[PDB]
Amino acid sequence: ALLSFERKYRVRGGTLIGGDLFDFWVGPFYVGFFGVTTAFFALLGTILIFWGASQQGTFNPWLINIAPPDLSYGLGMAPLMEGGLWQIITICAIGAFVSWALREVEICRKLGMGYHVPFAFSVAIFAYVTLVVFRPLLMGAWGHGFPYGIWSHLDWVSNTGYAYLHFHYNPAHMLAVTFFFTTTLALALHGALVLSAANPPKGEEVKGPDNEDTFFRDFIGYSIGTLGIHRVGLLLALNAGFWSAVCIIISGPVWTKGWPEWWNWWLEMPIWP
Amino acid sequence: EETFFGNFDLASLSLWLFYGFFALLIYYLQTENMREGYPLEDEDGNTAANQGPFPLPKEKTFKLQHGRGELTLPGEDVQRRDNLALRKTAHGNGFPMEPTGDPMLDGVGPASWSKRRDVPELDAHGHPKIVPMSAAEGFGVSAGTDPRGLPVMAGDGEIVGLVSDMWIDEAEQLVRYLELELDPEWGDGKRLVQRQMVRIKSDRVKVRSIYGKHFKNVPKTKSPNQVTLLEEDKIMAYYAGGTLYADESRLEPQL
Amino acid sequence: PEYQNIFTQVQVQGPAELGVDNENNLTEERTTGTGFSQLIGWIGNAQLGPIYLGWFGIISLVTGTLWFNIVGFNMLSQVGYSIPEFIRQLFWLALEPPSPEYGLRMPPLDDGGWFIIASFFLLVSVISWWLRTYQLAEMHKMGKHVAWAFAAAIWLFLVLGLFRPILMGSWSEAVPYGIFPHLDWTTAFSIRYGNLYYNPFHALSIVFLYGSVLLFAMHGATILAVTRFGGDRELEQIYDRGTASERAGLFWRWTMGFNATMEGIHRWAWWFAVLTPITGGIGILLTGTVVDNWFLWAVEHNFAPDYTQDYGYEAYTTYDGFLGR
Amino acid sequence: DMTCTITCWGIGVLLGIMTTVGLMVVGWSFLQGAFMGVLAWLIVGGVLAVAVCGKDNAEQIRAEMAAARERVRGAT
Amino acid sequence: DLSFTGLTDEQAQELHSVYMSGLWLFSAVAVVAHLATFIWRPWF
Amino acid sequence: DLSFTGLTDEQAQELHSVYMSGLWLFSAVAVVAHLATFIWRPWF
Amino acid sequence: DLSFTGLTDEQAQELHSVYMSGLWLFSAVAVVAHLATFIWRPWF
Amino acid sequence: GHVYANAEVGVTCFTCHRGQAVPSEVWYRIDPVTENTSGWASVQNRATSLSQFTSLPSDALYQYLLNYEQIAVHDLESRVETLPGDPTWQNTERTYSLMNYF
Amino acid sequence: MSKFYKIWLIFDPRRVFVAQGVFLFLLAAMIHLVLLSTEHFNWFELAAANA
Amino acid sequence: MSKFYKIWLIFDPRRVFVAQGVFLFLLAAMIHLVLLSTEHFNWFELAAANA
Amino acid sequence: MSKFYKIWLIFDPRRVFVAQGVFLFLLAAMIHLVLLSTEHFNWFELAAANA
Amino acid sequence: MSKFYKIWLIFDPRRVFVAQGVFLFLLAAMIHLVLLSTEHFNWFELAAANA
Ligand code: BCL
Ligand code: BCL
Ligand SMILES: CC[C@H]1c2cc3[nH]c4c(c3C)C(=O)[C@H](C(=O)OC)c4c3nc(cc4[nH]c(cc(n2)[C@@H]1C)c(C(C)=O)c4C)[C@@H](C)[C@@H]3CCC(=O)OC/C=C(\C)CCC[C@H](C)CCC[C@H](C)CCCC(C)C
Ligand SMILES: CC[C@H]1c2cc3[nH]c4c(c3C)C(=O)[C@H](C(=O)OC)c4c3nc(cc4[nH]c(cc(n2)[C@@H]1C)c(C(C)=O)c4C)[C@@H](C)[C@@H]3CCC(=O)OC/C=C(\C)CCC[C@H](C)CCC[C@H](C)CCCC(C)C
Ligand SMILES: COC1=C(OC)C(=O)C(C/C=C(\C)CC/C=C(\C)CC/C=C(\C)CC/C=C(\C)CC/C=C(\C)CC/C=C(\C)CC/C=C(/C)CC/C=C(\C)CC/C=C(\C)CCC=C(C)C)=C(C)C1=O
Ligand code: HEM
Ligand SMILES: COC(C)(C)C(=O)C/C=C(\C)CC/C=C(\C)CC/C=C(\C)CCCC/C(C)=C/CCC(C)CC/C=C(\C)CCC=C(C)C
Ligand SMILES: COC(C)(C)C(=O)C/C=C(\C)CC/C=C(\C)CC/C=C(\C)CCCC/C(C)=C/CCC(C)CC/C=C(\C)CCC=C(C)C
Ligand SMILES: COC(C)(C)C(=O)C/C=C(\C)CC/C=C(\C)CC/C=C(\C)CCCC/C(C)=C/CCC(C)CC/C=C(\C)CCC=C(C)C
Ligand SMILES: COC(C)(C)C(=O)C/C=C(\C)CC/C=C(\C)CC/C=C(\C)CCCC/C(C)=C/CCC(C)CC/C=C(\C)CCC=C(C)C
Ligand SMILES: COC(C)(C)C(=O)C/C=C(\C)CC/C=C(\C)CC/C=C(\C)CCCC/C(C)=C/CCC(C)CC/C=C(\C)CCC=C(C)C
Ligand SMILES: COC(C)(C)C(=O)C/C=C(\C)CC/C=C(\C)CC/C=C(\C)CCCC/C(C)=C\CCC(C)CC/C=C(\C)CCC=C(C)C
Ligand SMILES: [Fe+3]
Repeated sequence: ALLSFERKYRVRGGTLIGGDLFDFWVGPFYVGFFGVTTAFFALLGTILIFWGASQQGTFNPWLINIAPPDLSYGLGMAPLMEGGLWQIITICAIGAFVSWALREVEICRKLGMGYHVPFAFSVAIFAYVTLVVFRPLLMGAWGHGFPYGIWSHLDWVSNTGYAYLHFHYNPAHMLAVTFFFTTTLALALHGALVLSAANPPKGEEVKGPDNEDTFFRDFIGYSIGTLGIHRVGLLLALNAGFWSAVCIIISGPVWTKGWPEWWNWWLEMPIWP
Repeated sequence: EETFFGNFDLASLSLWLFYGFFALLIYYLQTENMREGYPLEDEDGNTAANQGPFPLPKEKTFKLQHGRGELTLPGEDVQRRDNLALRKTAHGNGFPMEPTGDPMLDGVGPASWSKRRDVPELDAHGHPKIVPMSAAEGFGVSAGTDPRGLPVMAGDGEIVGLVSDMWIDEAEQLVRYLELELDPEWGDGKRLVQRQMVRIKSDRVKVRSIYGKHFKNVPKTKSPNQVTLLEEDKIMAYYAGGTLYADESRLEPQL
Repeated sequence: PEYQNIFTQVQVQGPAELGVDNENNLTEERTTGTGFSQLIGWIGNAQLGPIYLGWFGIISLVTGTLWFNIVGFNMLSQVGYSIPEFIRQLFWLALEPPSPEYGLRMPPLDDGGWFIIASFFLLVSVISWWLRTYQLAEMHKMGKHVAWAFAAAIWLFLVLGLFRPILMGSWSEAVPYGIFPHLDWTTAFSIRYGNLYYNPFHALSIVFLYGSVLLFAMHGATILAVTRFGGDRELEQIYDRGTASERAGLFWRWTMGFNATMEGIHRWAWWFAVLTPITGGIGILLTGTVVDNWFLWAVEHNFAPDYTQDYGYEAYTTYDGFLGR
Repeated sequence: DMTCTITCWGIGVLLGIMTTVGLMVVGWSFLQGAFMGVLAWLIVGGVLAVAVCGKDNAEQIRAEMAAARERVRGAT
Repeated sequence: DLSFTGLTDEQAQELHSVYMSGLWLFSAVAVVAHLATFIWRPWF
Repeated sequence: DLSFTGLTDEQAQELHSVYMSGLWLFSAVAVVAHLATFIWRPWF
Repeated sequence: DLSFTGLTDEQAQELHSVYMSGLWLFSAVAVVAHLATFIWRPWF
Repeated sequence: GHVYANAEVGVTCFTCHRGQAVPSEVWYRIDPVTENTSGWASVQNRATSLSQFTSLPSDALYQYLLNYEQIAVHDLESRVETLPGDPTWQNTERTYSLMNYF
Repeated sequence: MSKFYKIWLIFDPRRVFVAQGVFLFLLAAMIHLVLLSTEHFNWFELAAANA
Repeated sequence: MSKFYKIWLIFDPRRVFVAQGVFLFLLAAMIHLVLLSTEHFNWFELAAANA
Repeated sequence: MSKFYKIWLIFDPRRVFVAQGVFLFLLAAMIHLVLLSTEHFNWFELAAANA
Repeated sequence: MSKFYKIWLIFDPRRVFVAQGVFLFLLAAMIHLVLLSTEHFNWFELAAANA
């Protein structure tokens, strides 16, 4: 079942690898080499998660917990019941995410548009890899990764935050929180402006870009334009992701003491009387 | 505080009420987004047997400016193309299509265009929105490199002509198009290039999407002082189709 | 590589735009005088100003300035009027809420009177700004979506400052006016009432915040991808569908099995953003008044995880072994 | 003339690095020197970009351009 | 004659015959497996 | 006649013949492997 | 004949011959390696 | 029970004094840290020598390790009827400052 | 009962077959896993105990 | 049972073959991994214990 | 069994050979690493322990 | 009523069939799971006790 304007876009070509061996659709979904890899990795990960849940002794969605090994195992492999299943699932998840990104690249190439969406997804993939790969590698044990549980991956966050006394005093955490809040505000304003322009009171004509420009110049004295707002939003989201990754990666391997004490450089400058 | 029954208290009641509201909101949001492209069709152009679990929404009316009438959605597809040069590569559904003639000249694939209205887009005053820079009073270059007078290099290293003018957006003070004057060897007349597909350097302007031989078949504008939505679509998509159809190596797997 | 449309190659400048008008005569209150910034022209528009000066805007500006000056002068007086020490300890000072012993009565100036006065001024200023944003939309003939999305955040603002202290019967439940003090208040509030992770509405607000950030990233990338087909002119695409909307929809349909329209995606964005402060305020309003321990609530409602292993470092290693002796 | 502005910004960055290293030499710490170096970057780079790059190239155009504004003024 | 999929009555009959033929084989294999399992470890 | 894929009857019969030929070999190899595994370490 | 790729019957047979020859050579090398590994350090 | 918790480890003069007449890390009372303040606003909002680089109350180590004040702040049931005199988040902040010191 | 064949005049067999296969595999996997979460019917642990 | 060949008038082999190829390898890998996570059927630890 | 050559009338050999090579190399690398991750079959450590 | 066949002049049979098919399986699974969460009607534990 296609949309009324979809058929002319369903042409062949634009594949990074595979040619016409996997060039077809299954319902709405597009299949390729990376679609096959994604399906394999995702199915294996899900079935392994449910096998671990069965061996744990509970099928409750709130209570399933698959945890990394102990710190004594180091960077080596652990028994599959004592945390090796977590490593296998991590490998599968990394493969699935990379395959998803490359499938998006192939779809972009076929449609003849830009490659901004895979580039944006790469930042989230980078943040996840920093959480599960880079920081445990620098700290020296695979046991520093978070567990795969709906409610058990928040206890890890709490304990990791309280390991430095007051995590709100981390400057990179401040930057990331500010970026998050600014992104949410900008999205709300953009959606509201577009909807108000396209939906006037009953019996009134629709509006245009000039009306929106006037509104925001009357409101706050400046207008960014219909093209600059999208750039601003994309940059804000990417900056939020990048600074979240930086904040998590500087906490363990670079700083060791409490975060409030880091401000002693400001509190003890020679310029003060 | 007390409980109504068992462990049920005010928080649980609020949670369940939010569950119901969220379900209704999801229904409304999904139904609101089905005003274009429905009902679904199969690969032979007929209506499919399956239409999904969400029924079609009700009608809404838009009152357009400048006396252009009204638009009611959902409705019939007025942007539908009539005769497409495409061929099925299979007897069932789910397989690609094969171009019959020249995909860049036939407007199929990444070179496809939509049948928009054959009238220019207007600003608040009722004037055409995009105007050449030689007819806009009080406009001038304030930053960057001026591309006027520079040669244009194609995707294969061929110089086809010089940049002679720019078409600007007066309402938003933004450049939209770059006009090109072709050498007699590479064609005749003038052609437009959208600003998003060019790279201005200090001594040249490069267009990597298409080659030198593809410049004579760019769609031309009917009027020298304005451009319509249909023409912009055909010009802009012709330029996009070259990222795949300008060479055989761009279509085959990269490996 | 191809041009990515992040910075503008060449800028053009023309006569300044003063704005549209109708019979409501918006011109009578607008200022005269505009500027141009070439530094900002690399990303967005270069023209700066003019601005509209009503009565709500002037009232809000004056009253917010009064609140700012009250807080600043109290902080300055708390340090002995020493400018170097005022600069040195700027991030550590605050204007503290009243003491718990005074209930809802008016406290002395030393223990919360200035706090109440400044809070009254801040409330007046915020309400004036909201009225201004409603009035502007009413006079330009537009929808009132901006006012609703502001009211969404004003709801959480009021819950954190006005409604909850009244329900708990004390003015000491408010937030201090300071940089580090307000973060301290956040952490202390989280600790005092169990764990705020196990509050379901905090989880819902986190879900909607994550979804909103994800949705703006996706929408920005999508719009910048199809900008070669005039995809940034969204209103004309809504009124007259072009190839950019079709390609943008087909990308997501082929990616995840369903897509949106050029007008329907903005509805998704509006709701995900608005739903965060609403759920946050609902969750905050229930703390203390109804639930006093959220971990115990989770345990009673059977979604608190259980652990089998032991506690302590001596169950895993030795003190001498840690030091390497 | 964006190249001159970028050159001024690079000069400011280099000056900030040099001042930071000098502050290490004097006896400050890393962050104390870095803060003052960043200050120097922004202030000196902005001043140089506004002043030096504000001298757009002209030999006789500047005089008549200066003289033209001396005629608009005096009658307005 | 109602038809949403475009089939004919005879086509539907011929399809249903083979469908039921397969369903009975699947059920028979499942029944044999259940009998063997019950003989091994009962549940009733 | 019902045919969604455009094949005829004889082509479908030939395809089914080859498919069954492959399936039987796969099943025989699996059965031999399972017999060897059961002789090595029984699970019943 | 039926062909979704464009090859003929004779070409398909000719290709399959060489493909099977390569598969047999690979399998023989793997078998020798496995036998040597089992002799060195036996599993099972 | 404290000094012999894990092994035979005692205390001598060379545990507080380390060659000094004054043992290091001795503390005094500095509770009023600001001016023109009366109650809870007169002890916390300043970075002092007793606060551990935070803005938390510096009144700690005097109400707890010299006087005998309650440290616990939590409620032991999911729903409890709140009364005046119960612990608030300010007591929680003074405990957070004590535990930062710990 | 003799007219149950008219279900294929309403549902397309191509989608029904795929949905039925996915459903059957998921159900079989869920049941085979549920048997393994107990002690009386877990054949691996029973094999371990009987040796 | 003798008319099972008519499934190829419903499904094109080009999709069914790839679906089955993915499914069989997924099944084999999971089963081998499930066996490797027990104590009675782990053939790597058995060799170490036996030697 | 004697008509298995018809698989090349369904699939293009050019696009199958590359995928087969990638699959084979990845499988070999995975198996070698799995052997390396144990103690009984880690041939890098038996060399050190023997000498 | 004898005239209950007019419900098919108000509702589309396909959507109704899909929704009812989902509903019946969900209800059956919920009922079986609710039975398994008790003590007097859990058949796995009853079989374990009687062995
Ligand atoms: C005691 C607790 C500490 C604290 C401890 C921490 C710690 C520790 C962490 C942060 C982190 C963060 N903190 Mg903090 N933080 C605290 C309280 C706060 C407060 C507040 C009080 O208001 C705020 C606003 C924040 C907010 C933040 C963000 C800045 C950041 C979140 C990372 C992120 O979003 O990356 C988003 C990126 C991702 C990981 C997304 C990954 C997505 C992947 C790639 C795709 C998923 C696919 C999926 C499986 C598909 C399946 C679905 C199918 C449909 C089936 N913190 C307190 C003070 N904070 C986190 C951080 O920075 O992480 C880097 C973190 O770990
Ligand atoms: C130790 C810390 C506790 C914690 C304690 C709290 C508390 C306490 C709260 C939050 C709240 C929130 N938490 Mg929490 N939270 C924790 C951990 C986290 C983590 C994490 C670990 O990653 C995340 C992602 C978050 C993030 C969040 C957000 C989901 C939510 C904020 C709502 C909002 O819209 O804020 C955006 C902010 C606003 C909208 C405020 C209102 C703004 C108004 C309109 C301002 C007016 C303008 C002003 C007057 C003028 C200024 C001057 C101008 C320049 C002119 N929390 C931990 C467990 N969290 C809030 C909530 O709702 O929770 C239920 C809240 O109160
Ligand atoms: C995040 C949104 C908040 C906001 C934003 C905001 N306001 C803005 C801007 C922005 C982003 C401008 O760019 C614009 C401005 O001129 O900034 C310098 C402005 C503005 N909003 C103003 C006020 C204002 N906005 C308010 C609201 C808000 N400001 C929002 C809450 C309020 C409140 C809360 O009450 C006030 C009091 C004005 C000061 C100004 C409106 C501009 C105007 O009327 O005239 C400006 C034009 C000129 C006469 C010349 C330009 C001004 C330059 C500072 C001088 C010369 C500089 C040169 C020309 C280039 C500038 C370089 C750039 C780096 C800026
Ligand atoms: C959907 C929820 C999100 C949201 C939405 C939202 N916020 C909004 C709106 C909306 C829809 C507005 O319409 C409104 C607005 O004006 O936006 C531009 C606003 C707004 N949200 C704001 C802040 C804000 N929003 C936040 C968050 C959020 N708001 C959520 C994430 C947060 C936090 C903590 O995350 C903050 C801090 C403001 C920028 C603005 C409200 C403006 C207002 O109320 O002004 C009142 C006036 C005063 C207090 C007077 C101030 C006087 C100053 C001392 C000087 C003048 C101002 C000057 C511009 C600053 C100094 C400039 C220097 C150069 C001197
Ligand atoms: C203006 O512009 C814009 C638009 O436009 C106008 C837009 O719209 C949008 C888009 C925005 C929206 C629609 C808003 C809503 C979006 C959100 C709230 C974001 C959050 C989204 C989600 C939570 C949903 C995402 C769901 C995902 C990722 C899961 C879906 C994926 C699958 C089911 C699998 C993918 C399929 C693959 C890989 C192909 C199958 C693989 C094969 C090998 C095929 C072989 C065959 C088989 C294996 C057997 C058959 C397979 C089947 C049936 C598949 C199903 C299998 C199962 C096991 C179930 C934006 C941003 C925009 O700005
Ligand atoms: C650094 C931050 C710390 C935080 C956030 C913290 C948190 C708390 C809180 C809130 C309580 C009171 C709980 C209640 O109300 O019942 C408490 C008490 C206590 N904590 Fe911690 N703590 C911290 C560090 C430590 C450390 C490192 C020790 C080291 C020995 C410690 C030992 C204790 C003890 C012994 C008590 C009991 C006090 C009493 O009730 O008399 N805490 N802690
Ligand atoms: C114990 O409690 C819990 C919850 C844990 C449970 O476990 C609960 C479990 C349940 C409630 C389970 C319920 C399960 C069901 C209701 C299952 C039902 C299953 C079926 C009805 C399956 C039917 C399968 C039928 C098949 C496979 C038949 C035939 C197939 C074919 C013949 C394929 C070939 C088709 C051809 C050739 C048709 C083409 C013909 C032409 C003429 C073109
Ligand atoms: C125990 O509990 C848990 C959950 C842990 C489990 O392990 C559960 C496990 C299951 C529920 C397992 C279920 C397993 C199945 C249902 C398996 C089914 C397997 C099959 C039906 C396999 C079929 C294989 C068929 C094959 C191999 C056929 C043919 C192969 C060929 C190579 C032939 C190719 C054909 C050609 C070339 C035809 C060309 C002809 C022309 C005319 C062109
Ligand atoms: C233990 O548990 C875990 C999970 C850890 C495992 O390890 C599990 C592992 C598995 C389940 C593994 C499974 C592995 C397989 C199923 C492997 C299968 C491998 C093959 C089928 C390999 C086939 C190889 C075929 C080859 C090499 C054929 C030919 C090669 C050639 C070089 C021939 C070249 C051909 C030419 C030139 C033809 C040209 C002809 C013309 C006419 C032009
Ligand atoms: C992709 O799509 C299509 C349709 C083409 C397909 O589906 C194609 C599929 C393929 C091409 C599949 C190919 C599959 C293979 C090549 C599979 C090969 C499998 C093996 C070689 C398996 C070997 C297994 C050996 C085992 C299990 C040995 C065990 C040994 C012991 C346990 C030792 C103990 C021995 C004892 C006790 C001796 C007693 C033995 C007796 C028999 C009694
Ligand atoms: C104890 O406290 C708590 C809160 C816990 C409670 O439990 C509170 C509970 C309540 C307050 C409960 C309140 C309950 C009600 C108000 C219930 C009301 C119920 C009804 C009004 C039910 C109506 C049912 C009607 C039915 C079943 C109609 C069926 C009709 C048909 C099957 C026919 C369909 C019609 C056709 C086909 C039309 C013919 C078509 C043509 C074209 C002619
Ligand atoms: C003296 O030097 C000069 C002149 C330079 C200055 O003026 C310097 C000034 C400064 C250096 C100022 C610095 C200011 C800050 C650092 C301010 C920080 C402010 C905050 C973090 C404020 C947070 C406010 C509110 C919060 C977090 C939540 C909710 C609040 C409210 C809802 C408030 C509304 C109050 C109400 C409704 C109660 C009113 C009471 C009544 C009885 C009606
Ligand atoms: Fe938009």
